[PDB]
Amino acid sequence: GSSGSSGNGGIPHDNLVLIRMKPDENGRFGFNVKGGYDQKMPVIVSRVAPGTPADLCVPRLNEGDQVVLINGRDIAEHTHDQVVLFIKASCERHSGELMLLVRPNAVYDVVEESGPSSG
Repeated sequence: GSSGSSGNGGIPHDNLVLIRMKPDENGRFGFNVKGGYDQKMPVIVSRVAPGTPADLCVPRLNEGDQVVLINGRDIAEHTHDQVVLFIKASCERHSGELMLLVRPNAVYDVVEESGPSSG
């Protein structure tokens, strides 16, 4: 091991989930989003396909993960078109990775359904 000897940082008080992943050869991901300042609505994942750097990475980006920020940027005042482009931009610069701060969805999930016997 060499070419290192560097380490400094500090996670935010908040306890949100951070997504760590890298762009593909061409620079494309496997996770789609929807919403934005345009629709005065938050940007939440819509669909996630397999064999992608967004489904294999950890923590895996599952449906529902609402993106609060990107690489430490307020992508709230940016319309879909803008946001979509923002993420791509990262590609341009090598030094750096694709980080997405998503908030978890804590909620009890209980289901039950039984049926009698015709007889």
